[PDB]
This record gives sequence, C-alpha cells and structure tokens, in this order.
Amino acid sequence: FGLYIHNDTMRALGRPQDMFSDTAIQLQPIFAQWVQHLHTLAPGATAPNALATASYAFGGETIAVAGKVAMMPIT
Amino acid sequence: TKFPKFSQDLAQDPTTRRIWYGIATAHDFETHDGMTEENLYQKIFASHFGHIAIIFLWTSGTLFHVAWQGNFEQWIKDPLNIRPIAHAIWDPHFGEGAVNAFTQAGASNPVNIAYSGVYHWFYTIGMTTNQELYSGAVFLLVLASLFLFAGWLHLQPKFRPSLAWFKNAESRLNHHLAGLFGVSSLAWAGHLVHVAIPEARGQHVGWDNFLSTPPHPAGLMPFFTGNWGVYAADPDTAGHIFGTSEGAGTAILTFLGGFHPQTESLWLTDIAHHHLAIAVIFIIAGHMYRTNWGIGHSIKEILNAHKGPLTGAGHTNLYDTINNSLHFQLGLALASLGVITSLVAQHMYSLPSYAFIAQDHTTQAALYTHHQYIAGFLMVGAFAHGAIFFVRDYDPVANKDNVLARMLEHKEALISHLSWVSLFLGFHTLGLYVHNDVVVAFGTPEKQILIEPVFAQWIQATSGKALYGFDVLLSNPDSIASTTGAAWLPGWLDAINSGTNSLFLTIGPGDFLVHHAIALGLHTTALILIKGALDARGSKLMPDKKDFGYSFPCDGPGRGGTCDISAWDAFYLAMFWMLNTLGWLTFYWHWKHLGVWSGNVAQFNENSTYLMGWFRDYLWANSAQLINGYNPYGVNNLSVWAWMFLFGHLVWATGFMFLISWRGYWQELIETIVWAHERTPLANLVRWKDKPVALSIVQARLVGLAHFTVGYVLTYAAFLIASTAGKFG
Amino acid sequence: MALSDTQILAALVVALLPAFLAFRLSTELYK
Amino acid sequence: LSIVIFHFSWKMQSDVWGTVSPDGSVTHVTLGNFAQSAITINGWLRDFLWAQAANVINSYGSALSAYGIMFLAGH
Amino acid sequence: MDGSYAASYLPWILIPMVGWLFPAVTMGLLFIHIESEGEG
Amino acid sequence: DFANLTPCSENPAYLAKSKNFLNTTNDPNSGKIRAERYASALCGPEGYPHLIVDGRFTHAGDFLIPSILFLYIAGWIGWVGRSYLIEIRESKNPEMQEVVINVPLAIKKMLGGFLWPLAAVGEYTSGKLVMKDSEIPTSPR
Amino acid sequence: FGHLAVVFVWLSGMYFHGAKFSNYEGWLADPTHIKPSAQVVWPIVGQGILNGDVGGGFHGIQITSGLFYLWRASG
Amino acid sequence: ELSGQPPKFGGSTGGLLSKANREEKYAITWTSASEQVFEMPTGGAAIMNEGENLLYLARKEQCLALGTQLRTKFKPKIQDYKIYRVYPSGEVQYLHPADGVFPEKVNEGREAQGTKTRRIGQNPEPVTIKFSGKAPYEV
Amino acid sequence: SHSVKIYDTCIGCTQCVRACPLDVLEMVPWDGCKAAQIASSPRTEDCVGCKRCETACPTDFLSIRVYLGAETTRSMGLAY
Ligand code: CLA
Ligand code: CLA
Ligand code: CLA
Ligand code: CLA
Ligand code: CLA
Ligand code: CLA
Ligand SMILES: CC1=C(/C=C/C(C)=C/C=C/C(C)=C\C=C\C=C(C)\C=C\C=C(C)\C=C\C2=C[C@H](C)[C@H](O)CC2(C)C)C(C)(C)C[C@@H](O)C1
Ligand SMILES: CC1=C(/C=C/C(C)=C\C=C\C(C)=C/C=C/C=C(C)/C=C/C=C(C)/C=C/C2=C(C)C(=O)CCC2(C)C)C(C)(C)CCC1
Ligand SMILES: CC1=C(/C=C/C(C)=C/C=C/C(C)=C/C=C/C=C(C)/C=C/C=C(C)/C=C/C2=C(C)CCCC2(C)C)C(C)(C)CCC1
Ligand code: SF4
Ligand SMILES: [Ca+2]
Ligand SMILES: [Cl-]
Repeated sequence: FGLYIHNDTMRALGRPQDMFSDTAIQLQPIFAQWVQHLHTLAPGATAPNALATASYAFGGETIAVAGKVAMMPIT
Repeated sequence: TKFPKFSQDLAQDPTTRRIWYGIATAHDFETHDGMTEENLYQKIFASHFGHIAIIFLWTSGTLFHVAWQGNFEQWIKDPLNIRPIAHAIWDPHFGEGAVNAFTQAGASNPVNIAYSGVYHWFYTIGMTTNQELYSGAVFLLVLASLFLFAGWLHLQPKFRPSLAWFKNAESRLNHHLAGLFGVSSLAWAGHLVHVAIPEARGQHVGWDNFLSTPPHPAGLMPFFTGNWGVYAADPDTAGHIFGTSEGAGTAILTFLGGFHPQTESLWLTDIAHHHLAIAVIFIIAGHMYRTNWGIGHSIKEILNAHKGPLTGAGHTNLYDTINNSLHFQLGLALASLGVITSLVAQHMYSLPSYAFIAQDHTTQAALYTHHQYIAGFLMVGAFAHGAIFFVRDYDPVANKDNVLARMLEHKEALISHLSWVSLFLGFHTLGLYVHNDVVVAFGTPEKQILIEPVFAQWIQATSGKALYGFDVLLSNPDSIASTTGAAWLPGWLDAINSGTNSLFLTIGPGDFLVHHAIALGLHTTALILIKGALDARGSKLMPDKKDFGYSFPCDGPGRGGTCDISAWDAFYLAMFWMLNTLGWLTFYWHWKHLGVWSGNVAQFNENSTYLMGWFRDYLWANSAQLINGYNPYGVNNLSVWAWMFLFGHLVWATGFMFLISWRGYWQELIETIVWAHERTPLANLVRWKDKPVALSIVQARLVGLAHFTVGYVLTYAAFLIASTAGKFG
Repeated sequence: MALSDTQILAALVVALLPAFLAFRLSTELYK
Repeated sequence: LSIVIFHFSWKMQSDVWGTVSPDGSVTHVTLGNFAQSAITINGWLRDFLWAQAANVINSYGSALSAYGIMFLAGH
Repeated sequence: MDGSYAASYLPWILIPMVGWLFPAVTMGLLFIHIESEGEG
Repeated sequence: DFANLTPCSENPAYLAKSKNFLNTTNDPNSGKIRAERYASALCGPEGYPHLIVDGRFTHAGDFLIPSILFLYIAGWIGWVGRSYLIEIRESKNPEMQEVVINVPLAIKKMLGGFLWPLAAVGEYTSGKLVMKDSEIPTSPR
Repeated sequence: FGHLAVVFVWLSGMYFHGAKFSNYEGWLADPTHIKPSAQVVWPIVGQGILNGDVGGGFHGIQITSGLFYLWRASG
Repeated sequence: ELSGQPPKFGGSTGGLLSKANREEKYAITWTSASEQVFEMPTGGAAIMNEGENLLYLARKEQCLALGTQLRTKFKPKIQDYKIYRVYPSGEVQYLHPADGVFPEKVNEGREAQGTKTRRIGQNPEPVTIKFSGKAPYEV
Repeated sequence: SHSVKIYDTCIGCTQCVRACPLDVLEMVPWDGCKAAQIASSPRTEDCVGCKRCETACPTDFLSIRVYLGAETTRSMGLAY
C-alpha cells in the first residue's frame, strides 16, 4: 500500500519517472512470468499429448467468439 | 517519572498511557495536583494572554505573506480577473510538472491561491500597498510581545491579583460591553469614515496626512450643533467605480438598503451608519450594572427578583451558580459564539460586504463552509461543557426548585419528546425521498410527492420579494409597512427582486425536503447532547455517574452491558450527527450555489427532490475536475486538492479502525509484539522506558473520532475548493 | 513595490523579541 | 475480497474483454488503462470507481434502474 | 524551486530548519523530558 | 395566488409529458387517466404536479383528506393496541399473550375500533388515560 | 437433511422459472442475439419497466447466474 | 524458602518475561495425590508431580486461575494451594489464602476494609469537595 | 490502584468474592444482614478493575462499587 501511496504522491508532484510502473521503476513479477512461459511451452514439450495449453490466459492466441473476446494472454 | 508534573497518579504510571494522558489532561486545570481556585484563575488568565498573542502572531504572519510573496498591488489593479496569492511554495519534493502547475496567478514562483477572502477584506478597508502590510505585521509582532510580557508579569508576585476581581461580574461585563464592544465598534466606524469610504472614493489617507483631512466638507460642527443629515447629503451614486473619484459622493452616513452595483457588496457608508448606531446601543447597554459609585444593577438582585407561579424558585441563586462555575460560563459563551458564527455564515453569503467578494465563488464557499463548521464545533462544545457543569459544578441544594433543578426533574419528558420529533422528521423525510427516488427510477417522475415551501415563500413575500403572487406586507404595494417612506425600501425591493444575488433565493420542494432533513439533523444532535447533559449526573442504569466523572469508559458488562454510558460518550456520539447535519447543509448550499452561479437552477429544481439526483448531479458530476488534478497524462493546479481529497478519505477510514475494533484485541496483539522484542537478539539491548499498552477505551473513541473529523473536514474542503475553482475560479 | 532584504531581516530580528517573551511566558506558566 | 474482485473487474475490462475487429485487433472495454491507472489510489478512484459507476447512476428511467435503487440502498 | 521575492535564500535555509531541525530538536528535548526520572 | 406555478393544463411541459405518460398497470388507459387526474393539479415549470399543504380547501386532496384518513387509521391501530394491553394486564402471564397472541380477544377489539375518538375522550375524561408523575417509575433526577 | 431439502426447493424453483417464465426457448436457437432472462415481473406500480427488452419479443430481467450456459452444456 | 518440584513442562513462549527478574513474579505451591495433566494458564498442558508442586508465573491472576482450575477441574479437589509473590531481592510474600481460609468463608480476625457505613446513594456531591483532591467515594 | 468500596446494602451472599479473579475481597463478620457477613476489600492493590464482583452483586444498585483510579502494572494486568 505504501508503494501505491508513493505512486500517488510522485504523480501528484509531477514526478512520473519516480513512480513504480512499467514506464518507471519497474516491479516485474518475473516468477509469475516464468511460470506463464513454462505453461506456454507445456503442450508439446512437457505435455506432449496435450494439443493446446491449459488456458490461454497463460499465453497463446485470443479466442474471438462472435464479435466479443473470451480469453487472451493476461499479461 | 516526572511527566506529568500536575498528576502524580499519571506520573507513577509505568505504561505509555501516562504520556497520552499527560497530553490529554494538560489543560484540565482543575484536576491538577494542589490546584486551588486562585491559582486556577491566574493560570487561566496567563493562558488567555498567550492565546491572544498566538492569534496576533497568526495575523502578523498572514500580513507578512501577503506583503512578501503575494500579489496584492497587482490584485489592486484588477480585483476581478486576478487570483489572490496566499504565500509562495518552497517544497523540494515538487517536480517540474507541479512547479509549472502552481506557477499561477501571474507569479514567477509556485504559489497557492488564497481563498480566505483576505485580499477582499484588505481592499475594503483601504489598504493598497505591501509596505502598509509589512508595517502592520511588525506592529502585530510588537503587540504580541506586549501581550506575552503582560502574561508573564501577571504571573509574578505583587502583580498576581486576588480572587475577588475575577468574580467581579458587573464591572467586567460593563467594561467588555463598553470598552471592548462599544468603544471598538465606535473606533471601527471612525476607521470606516476616516479611511474606508475616502479610499473607496479615491484618495490616499495615510498616517502622514492623517492629521489634516476632513472626511466631510461640513466637519464635526454640524455633528455637535444639531441635525446630522448633512452627513447624508449625497451618497455614492450608481455609477461609482471603487477606489476612484468617479461617481463619488461625499456623505458618510446614509441608507438605501442594498448593494453597490459594481462591487456587489454592502454600501460602505451604510455599514458605517449601522456601526455607529450599534456602537451607540452598546454604549447605552454598558451602563446597566453597578460600579464603585452605586447607581447600576447587581445581577444577583435581578436574578433573585424573577419568579413565577408554576416554576418553583424561578431564577434563585443562578448568579452564584454561573459565577462559581467556569463550565457554565464556557457553555453559555460557546453556545452564543456558535449561534453568532452561524449567523455570520448565513449573512455573509447573502449580504456580502467586502469589495468584489461576491464574484469570488470559491472564496464565498470556503467562508460559509468554514464558519458553519466552526459553529457546529462551538455548539457541541457548549452542550459538552454544560454536561461538565452538571458533573462537577452543579449544586442541587443551592439550585433547589429553580429552572435548573426543574429541568433535571422532567428530563424524561424533554428526551422523549426530542426522540419523538426526531423519529417523525426522519421517518417522513426518508419516506418522501425514497418514494421520489423509486417513482423516478420507474420512468414516471410525475407521481412524485412535491410540497412547495409555502410558509417560507410567504416569509420571502413579506420582505419585499414579489415572485409568488401572495401580495402581502412588503410585496403588497398598499400595505401599511410599505407606505412608511423609509428609503431602504426601494433599494431593498430592487436587491431582493433582481435574481443576480444570493439574497432570498427562490425555493422549490427540493429546498423544502432538505430543510426538513436539516431539521432532523438539528433535532437529533440536540437530542443526543441533551440526553448526555441531563444523564451526566445519573440514570436508572447508572445512578452514581457523578461519582465517576464526565469521562470514563463504561461500568462493565454487568447489568446488561454499559458501553458508552458517560456524557463524554454522548458528546462523542453527537459529533457524528453534527458532522452529518453540517455535511447535509453544506451539500445543499453548494449545490444551490453551483446552480445559481452557472445559471442552471433547473438541475437543482428537478433533481434535488430525489436522492439519486444528489448522488449523480452533485457528488459524481462535480468530482470530475477534482480527481483529474493528477492523472497519467500530467498535473494541473488542482493536484494538491486531489491529493488532499484522497488523504481525507484515508484519515476517515483510519478513524473507522479505532471506532470499530476495540481495545482488548490490540492489547493481546501488543503482548505478542512485546514478546517478540524481548526475545530478539541485538534488539534486546534496547528496552522501552514505558511499557507498551493499547490505547484506552476513551482514547480509542477520541482518536477514532479525531481521525473521522479530520478526514471529513479535509475531504469536503478539497471537494468544495477544487469543484468551485475548476468550474468558476 | 516589493519589500527589501533588509526589511525581511529586520522583521526577523524584531520577531526574536516575542520569541524570547513567549519562552518566558511558557516557562512561567510551566511552574 | 472487495480488492480481489475490483482487481478482477478492472483487469478483465482493461486487458481482456472487448470487441474484436475482423482484421484481428481488439478494442478493449476500458482501453488498457490498468497499466497506468491501477498503480495509484487516485486511478482506482477515478478510472475504476468514478468512471464505471456512471452506468449504475445513469440507470434511472430504464430497466437497469433497480440496480440504481440497490446502489442507493446498500449505501 | 526559486523566488522573485526579497531574500529568497531564506526559504532555502528555513524550510529544512522548520521541517527537520526544529522538530528533531523539539522531540529530542521532549523525549528526554518526559522520561526524566528526577523527582516526580 | 401561486404565481410562480401554473395550472397543469396551461403548463406546456405538462402537456408535452402527459402525451407520453407510461401505463403502470395492464390497462392501456392508465397513463391517460393519470393525465386526466393530474391536469387538475398545480404544476411547476418542469411539468410535474406540486402539492399545497397550507390548508386551502380546494387543495383538500393535497393534504387534508389523506392526513385525516391517516389520523383515523392510526387512532384505530393505537387504540386497539392500547385496549389489548390494558385487557391482558390482568392475567397470569401477561408477557405470554404479548409473545403468543390470544387471537379471539384481539379480533374482538379489531372489530371494535370504529368508534375510537369517542372512546379516547371518554377515557381521558374518566382518568383512565393519563397517570400521575408520582405513579410512574422515574430515573434518579 | 432439512438443509438439503431447502437447496432442492431452490433448485426446483430455478428450473421452474427457467421453464415457464423464461426465454430458454429462443435463446437456444440464437445464442448471440438474445441475452438470458429467466425472471418475469408483474406490471405493478411502474415496476414493469424492469421487464426490459432482452431479445425475441421478451420482457424480463436479464439473469446473470449462467443457468442457460450450464443447461446448454448439459444438453 | 519455597519448596516443591517444578511440574514437568516442555517449555512455552507464554511464560516469564523480563518483568519476572526485574519487578516481580508469582509462585503457586500445591500437594497432589497423583500424577495428572493440568492446563497451563500461559497456554498448553503440563504434568504436575506427585507430592509438592511449585510453579512460577508472571501474574497473580494466572496463579489464581490455576487455583480455580485446581479446585474445580479435578475429582479430588486440590484445596491447599498457596500463592506467593516473589521479589528479585529474594523476599517471598505470602498472598493466598491470606488467613489460611478461602475468602468466600468468613473468619474472625478479618478486619473490614473498604466498607462504607453509608449507602451508595448518600455519597456527597462533587461540588461540595472541590479543590480537595478527593473523590465522593473517598470521603 | 483502583478503589473497591462496599456499602451497607450488602447482604453477605459472597458472590462478589467468588466472582473476583484476583483475590481482592473477603467476607468479614457483620450484623447488618441476616447472613451476618459483609464483603471487604483488603487487597485493592491487586484489583484490575474487571467489575466481575459488580456483575455478581444481586442487590439493586449494587452494594459493591469499583472505581478505576491510578493505573499500575498490577492494575493494567501486565505480564511484562
Ligand atoms: C511526501 C509527501 C510530501 C511532503 C513530505 C511534503 C512536504 C512539504 N510540503 Mg508538500 N505536497 C505534496 C507532498 C508532500 N509535501 C504533494 C503530493 C502536493 C500536491 C502537489 C504538495 C503540495 C504542496 C503545497 C501546495 C505546499 C506544500 C508545502 C510543503 C512544505 C510544508 C512545510 C511547512 O510549512 O512546515 C512543516 C509542516 C507543518 C508546520 C504542518 C503541521 C502539521 C502537523 C501535523 C502539526 C503537528 C503539531 C503537533 C502538536 C506535533 C508536535 C510539534 C512538533 C514540533 C514536536 C513541506 C516541505 C508548502 C510549502 O512550500 O511551504 C511553504 C505549500 O505551500 N506542499
Ligand atoms: C475597557 C478596558 C478593557 C479592555 C479593552 C479589555 C480587553 C480584554 N480583556 Mg479585560 N478586563 C478589564 C478591562 C478591559 N479588558 C477590567 C477592568 C477587568 C477587571 C474586571 C478585566 C478582566 C479581564 C479578565 C479576567 C480577562 C480579560 C480578558 C480580556 C480579553 C478578551 C479576549 C479578547 O481579545 O476578545 C476580543 C473580542 C472582541 C474584540 C469582540 C468580541 C466578539 C464580537 C462581539 C463579534 C465579532 C465582531 C465583528 C462582527 C467581527 C469582525 C471580523 C474581523 C475579522 C474584521 C481582551 C483583550 C480575558 C483575556 O483574554 O485575558 C488576557 C480574561 O480572561 N479581562
Ligand atoms: C474556548 C473553547 C474551549 C475551552 C477553553 C475548552 C477547555 C476545556 N475543555 Mg473543551 N471543548 C470545546 C472548546 C473548549 N474547551 C469544544 C469546541 C468542544 C467540542 C469539540 C469541546 C469538548 C470537550 C470535551 C468533550 C472535553 C473537554 C475538556 C476540556 C478541559 C480540558 C481540555 C484538555 O486537556 O484537552 C486536551 C486537549 C487535547 C488532547 C488536544 C486534542 C485536540 C487536537 C489539537 C485536535 C486534532 C487536530 C488534528 C489531528 C491536526 C492534524 C491535521 C493534519 C493531519 C492536516 C478544558 C477545561 C475535557 C474535560 O476535562 O472535561 C471534563 C473533556 O472531556 N472539552
Ligand atoms: C444512514 C445512517 C443512519 C440512520 C438511518 C440512522 C437512524 C436513526 N438514528 Mg442514528 N446514527 C448513525 C447513523 C444513522 N442513524 C451513526 C453513524 C451514528 C453514530 C454512532 C448514529 C448515532 C445515533 C444516536 C446517538 C442517536 C441516533 C438516533 C437515530 C434515530 C433517529 C430517528 C430518525 O431519524 O428517524 C427514524 C428512523 C429512520 C429514518 C431510519 C429507519 C427507517 C427505516 C429505513 C424504515 C424501514 C425499516 C424496515 C421496514 C425494517 C425491516 C428490516 C427487514 C428488511 C429485515 C434513527 C433510528 C437517535 C434516536 O434513537 O432517536 C430516537 C439517537 O439518540 N443515532
Ligand atoms: C503564525 C503565523 C505564521 C505562519 C502560519 C507562517 C507560515 C509560514 N512561513 Mg512564516 N513568518 C511569520 C509567521 C507565520 N509564518 C512571521 C510573523 C514572520 C516574521 C515577519 C515570518 C517569517 C518567515 C520567513 C522569513 C519565512 C517564512 C516561511 C514560512 C512558510 C514555511 C515555514 C517556515 O519556514 O517558517 C519560518 C518562520 C520564521 C523563521 C519566523 C517565525 C514565525 C513566527 C514569528 C512564529 C509564530 C509561532 C506561532 C504563532 C506559535 C503557535 C504555533 C502553534 C503550532 C501552537 C510557511 C508558509 C518561509 C517561506 O516563505 O517559505 C516559502 C520563510 O523563508 N516565514
Ligand atoms: C517538511 C519537511 C521536509 C523537507 C524539507 C524534505 C525534503 C526532502 N526530502 Mg522529505 N519527507 C518529509 C519531510 C520533508 N522532506 C516527510 C515528513 C516524509 C515522510 C513521512 C518525507 C519522506 C521522504 C522520502 C521517503 C524521501 C525524502 C527525500 C527528500 C529530499 C529530496 C532530495 C534529496 O536527495 O535530499 C538529500 C538531502 C538530504 C536527505 C538532507 C540534506 C541535509 C544536509 C545537507 C546534510 C547534513 C548536513 C550537516 C551534517 C548537518 C548540519 C548541521 C547544522 C548546520 C544544522 C529533500 C531534501 C528523499 C531523500 O532523503 O533523498 C536522500 C527520499 O527518499 N523525503
Ligand atoms: C388520542 C390517542 C393517543 C393519545 C395521545 C396524545 C397523548 C397526544 C398528546 C398531545 C399534546 C399533549 C399536544 C398536541 C399538540 C398537538 C398539535 C399541536 C397540532 C398538531 C397540528 C395540528 C392540526 C395542526 C396542523 C396544521 C394546521 C392546519 C390543520 C393545516 O392544514 C396543516 C398544519 C400542519 C399547518 C394515543 C397515541 C395514546 C393512542 C391513540 O390510539 C389515541
Ligand atoms: C491628543 C488627543 C487626541 C488626538 C489623537 C490623535 C491625533 C491620534 C490618536 C490616535 C489614537 C489615540 C489611537 C489610534 C489607534 C490605532 C490602533 C490601536 C490600531 C490598532 C490595530 C490593530 C490592533 C490591528 C489592526 C490590523 C492590522 C495591522 C491589519 O493590517 C489588518 C487588520 C487588523 C488585523 C485589524 C484626541 C482628540 C483623540 C483626544 C484628546 C487628546
Ligand atoms: C446543557 C447545558 C447548557 C447548555 C445549553 C445550550 C447549549 C443550549 C442552546 C440553546 C440554543 C441554541 C438556543 C437558541 C435559541 C434561539 C432563540 C430562541 C432565538 C429567538 C429569536 C427570535 C424569537 C427572533 C425573532 C425575530 C425573527 C425570527 C425575525 C423577525 C424579527 C425578530 C427579531 C422578532 C447550559 C450551559 C446552559 C447549562 C448546563 C446544561
Ligand atoms: S474489579 Fe475485578 S479484580 Fe477488582 S475487586 Fe472486582 S472482581 Fe476483583
Ligand atoms: Ca494609501
Ligand atoms: Cl492517478
């Protein structure tokens, strides 16, 4: 929460380069990204008989039933 | 430990509570160790000297920051399109965006825009230069020096005075009503006719040319010889430009009942006429009580002389009741100050008297909200100190069968009837509001229940305003009060019938519904405060409450449970209802003034009758510029108000912690934290001097209430200032 | 016109006097 | 759980849900504002609470107006 | 930060004095005082 | 009188809205009879009807009739409850009939409340309505 | 056993409201033109506005519990 | 001196802190006919020895809660426990039961302290005792 | 320490003494009631202020009254 407070104060003070964000001081969830990557390379390497991934939220392509979205990679 | 010096019971306390209670009981002078009444009064007198010096240093600082870092003369040139500057910002935390955003109002440095009305007040009193502000700031510095030395000297031996002059009520009240009230009013009327009107009609009246200038062509002599109507020869015309000689009159005491067309403030000459008349009445009322010669009244005799058939002792021994109780005196003073602060708020928005303050919408909103908040605080304090009087100072034998003990006698009737009328008001206001909301939501807003405020519109009609067709009293052209000459009447009719002022605004059923909501809030806050004051001494659940004092946590879970049974707790409960009522009134005032100032009164007239209109068209709509004070695309000058808005939300919710969670959970949690510190290597070298404990039950309620109130105030102040300065300022 | 640097420093030198007097009053009120 | 479901609602409207073009591009519901607005409390207040409450408060006179009424009623 | 007003070095010196030096000195003196086991 | 408002049939916002008043019930004429009923009221500039509670007899339907009907019904409810509480006080367990309600005597009083203000003034004049201050329990004053 | 009876009463009411006062017929032939609606509300006191147009000449509250999708998944 | 075997206990975090060696601790001694398990007032279970048992606790209330458990939660009721206060200088002050008889039963030689010869409602007014430093119940 | 006072409406039911978890109260012989015993508080320095004795008291407007006063390590119930 103090990271949120830091960000509110630095944005209010006109210091966006001092915030915690992707365009600033980065806090990348690298372990969750690595696990998402491993789930993306699962179907064929560590899950050989599995055709597609367990969920496209881990990584893949966007299912576009009708004009609407159903699931995409949640970055 | 030593601290607190004044409480050995708290000084022996080995916990952190000591420090907290040493903070909270420092100004409860009576409960200090070894306190007599004499030293109590002398210490209070010195603290009053210190407080007066603090107020004067606050004013000197206001003057110094207007003079040093403000734009006062630039605002003098154009006081309708230049924002006043409070002081300069020196914050090393600012980025380039905030530096550019707060470099506003023509400044070359980051500044804050003043909203206290300060520039309009020093324009209306004839100050035009920063050098005068600096000279006055140095003058208030040396005046505060004199008051601080006076306090120190009157704490010395051979200058510490007795107990007799403190209880000398007649001489002190004559002195305050004459020398402090009437003489000061006379001196301010002298300042008005000597500076304010001759600076409105452009001229320089400084201290150098103070000796030789007549305010009027015919001088003091027609004041002495006879009729003063010479001072009503020619008022300022309706083409007058403030601060110049164009359209200028020479008369210094007239009346036409209304506003000067340019500044849209009260006529300065009319203000002077009022002030001289009020000073004369204050001089007259100041010769009403006895002195060292023996012609005036003694207040005890008048109090003892008033009785009645069905009232018992009447007003017997209330002189010694009020004169020996500082809490009764405080209650009366706080109640009077709160009522007149509410009067100040309700008059200055509707009858402004400062030059061009009526076009400064955010300033007017800030002033009205500030004074109504101060009034709510003072009224709650009045009822709280009346409860403290009943706990500590009330003598049931000396006050037997008078009005005080009779109010004690039928206290159940008062509390039950207040409860009934609060239930009445709340039931029917909520029923009408919810009915309106439901039938508006069902696509059919014509089955709403809408009552015209007919009595309030008739009160509007019987003052000059003719927009309703009642045609009675001053609206009626042929009525007796209308045909009296009385040259305030046509100007007053023009001021109350032109719809460009806040003077007697037109009202619909939304005004009526929110007035009954305001009535409910006033009645319920009074019910809580009155029940607390009248059960401070005892109730059927706790008849020895006066032995436990004003403030104590409870009487335990026994006898069914007794949480929040003290009168302090009723003060604490009534704080919430006072804030609720003040929020309701400020919401109504701000939404009406946003409708009036922008010209779109139809939004209030068709949406205030149901609560979704209040939710959407007032709260949701007017936050949009506030919450965009900072965003991912940048900042503007409302960045500080967005941050303070969020800060107030946080402080309010932090108060919810102490209000909802209670002590014993926290005491057990702190016990585990104490264990953790006592077993951690390299931190066992560090020991606390006071044992960490949880906050007390009363401390928990007080701390949660303080956060609740601070968050309430800061949130609404941020919203009010940001919405009005984004829409208009 | 604006004030001078010497005006501001003279005001602070003046403000040294109520500072000392407030110290004296608070010390006397403490006992 | 209020924070969990607020995170879910904002992330699904910002980076998942929306309308797919026939060319293969997706226009999201709140146009990807979660990466820059959900790092501040003010962004949560303005872009999530204030912005998305416009549907529940401008529901009166329609079939969604009951959701307006409960929006008052819970309050 | 800068100022066009007279003696603009005075906020430069006094904002850290009123923000850091004065409160640290005041809380240090007050912490030494409120824990003084002198007499009572 | 009431110059700031207008009769509804003259206020053109009222006609422009009452041309399209929605039918609340399954009757298609419901909006039309709503318009016919609301045309005789006093409408504001927005077109919605406004009610006057000053005490005008022509505005008796605005305040006077539903208020006196509510007073009659509220007196019926209060007198039925009060007479039930007076009657069940002289029993072995008056708390039991307060929590498991004796149906027939309650029904006998329910079809007995059509003469309530005469009974109220009779009980007031016979001393059966108001007790003394010394008779009732009081908190320590 | 009493709790299981209560849950069975609730589920029976859900199936009854999905069969008599619903548009499962009509939604099933055309999924993405018609939203699910399984509650029909009487016209009284103006509350018939809540019977909104959901598709195929139906007037009722758009149900969001997902009963139609599970019923389609069960055949 | 204080005699008794310590009850066999695995140790717990709820026991004595630095107040025990700094300000005071408390001791409870009791005789037990058999070896059975009791509940520690600081959390957990301990086993009391056959014969004399001496337990050290942080507060008097913990010792008295243990004594209440001894009198009420055992089929042979242990009614002979003694509770003492132990100072870091080594002086042991006997606390409970002070006269050898449990305080719910009367005993001659007990002096009435904290007893008031007036009723609860005849305490005097606070306004009668202003600037005296004493409460209505202390006069 | 807190103050525990016993007033003359005491009827010697010993319930306040049984309810007290810190051994503040005893029962001493008396003559004002049929039980011929009155509660006493010799050990108010061990009183924590829990008011269990007040909860146990059956006389209307209780014959035992606890007044919270000066706070000590014993009175705040501190094990540290
Ligand atoms: C990290 C957050 C942060 C911090 C620390 C500051 C710090 C500061 N800001 Mg600031 N600001 C911030 C964020 C922050 N800002 C943001 C996000 C915005 C929005 C863009 C602003 C907008 C802003 C403006 C517009 C202004 C400041 C100003 C100031 C300065 C005030 C100093 C002062 O007058 O005396 C110190 C503070 C006080 C006297 C306040 C007293 C309040 C406390 C609670 C009273 C406690 C009393 C109590 C009895 C305690 C005992 C006393 C103690 C001595 C022992 C200070 C340097 C002002 C400035 O430049 O000063 C001239 C100013 O005008 N700020
Ligand atoms: C005539 C001589 C005189 C004068 C001028 C004063 C003046 C004062 N005495 Mg004092 N006193 C006197 C004789 C006098 N005394 C004598 C003879 C005795 C012996 C009996 C006392 C005994 C005495 C005691 C025991 C105490 C005082 C106190 C005070 C101070 C009151 C606080 C204050 O400033 O309120 C000023 C209030 C006003 C100027 C007006 C009140 C409110 C008005 C009516 C409403 C507002 C007006 C207007 C609409 C608002 C304008 C807005 C503005 C921004 C432009 C004040 C300085 C108290 C004090 O503070 O001690 C230092 C105190 O405790 N006096
Ligand atoms: C002229 C006005 C006046 C005067 C002389 C007094 C004087 C007194 N009052 Mg009183 N009172 C007043 C107004 C006044 N009050 C008002 C307006 C209210 C209603 C709110 C009260 C409510 C009240 C109660 C309920 C009680 C008193 C008590 C007392 C006595 C002891 C005060 C004490 O030690 O408090 C100690 C003072 C403090 C601990 C200060 C806390 C207040 C802080 C400064 C406010 C918070 C500021 C905020 C956090 C700043 C941060 C903001 C930033 C983050 C932006 C004393 C006789 C008490 C007493 O002894 O009664 C028996 C008591 O119980 N008064
Ligand atoms: C929105 C919040 C809210 C509401 C509605 C109330 C309502 C009330 N408070 Mg209150 N209060 C609140 C917040 C609130 N309080 C807070 C935050 C505090 C601070 C702790 C207090 C502190 C407080 C005190 C200290 C006192 C009150 C009193 C009152 C009563 C005044 C009578 C009245 O206004 O009209 C009547 C009531 C209403 C308008 C509200 C109830 C109406 C309902 C909605 C009707 C429908 C009921 C429904 C059919 C029930 C069926 C339930 C079913 C669905 C299961 C009333 C019950 C006073 C009192 O008791 O006076 C008699 C009193 O002394 N309150
Ligand atoms: C009480 C009124 C008051 C207030 C609220 C302020 C507020 C402020 N002053 Mg300021 N000032 C004042 C009086 C006041 N001044 C007076 C009377 C003088 C002498 C003429 C000055 C001289 C002054 C200078 C030279 C500077 C400020 C600055 C500032 C800002 C930062 C704080 C600082 O560094 O202070 C420093 C203040 C001083 C060194 C002078 C002491 C102030 C007075 C004499 C003490 C008042 C004490 C108070 C009344 C006691 C009660 C307080 C309460 C908490 C109990 C801030 C906006 C700085 C600024 O402009 O930042 C942009 C700056 O450089 N002030
Ligand atoms: C209201 C007063 C105030 C003021 C003026 C400041 C000012 C500052 N804060 Mg700050 N801050 C404040 C209150 C304040 N803060 C509060 C109330 C909070 C939160 C509760 C914060 C939280 C905060 C954070 C989290 C951070 C800052 C930082 C900074 C600095 C940014 C630039 C820098 O790198 O400094 C570097 C300069 C200093 C830290 C101090 C320099 C002092 C001198 C030059 C060194 C010592 C000299 C000598 C040995 C002693 C002189 C003796 C005698 C003459 C007196 C800036 C000086 C940042 C920071 O400290 O960066 C390092 C930072 O990360 N602030
Ligand atoms: C009678 C009754 C009871 C007993 C009730 C009591 C005890 C009533 C007590 C009453 C007192 C003591 C005083 C009454 C004051 C009553 C008043 C003042 C007037 C209310 C206003 C009335 C008519 C006039 C209202 C304006 C006048 C006029 C009618 C306008 O168009 C409208 C309007 C609102 C301006 C119950 C409650 C016990 C039980 C019930 O079943 C029976
Ligand atoms: C020889 C003599 C007389 C002639 C005297 C002459 C020729 C002049 C006398 C003037 C006198 C006697 C008093 C003047 C007093 C002015 C005072 C005391 C000012 C007080 C101001 C205060 C306190 C604060 C003001 C503020 C300032 C600084 C601001 O800037 C903003 C507003 C505010 C904050 C209000 C007369 C014939 C009479 C009588 C016979 C003897
Ligand atoms: C608790 C207590 C207390 C307190 C109380 C209080 C706080 C109260 C308040 C009260 C109030 C708060 C009141 C008020 C009131 C007011 C009034 C009552 C007014 C009146 C007015 C009038 C009557 C006027 C008239 C008019 C008009 C309207 C218009 C026209 C003209 C004329 C002017 C005629 C004391 C301390 C005492 C005691 C102890 C206890
Ligand atoms: S308050 Fe608690 S510890 Fe004190 S005497 Fe009563 S029961 Fe015993
Ligand atoms: Ca000049
Ligand atoms: Cl943001």
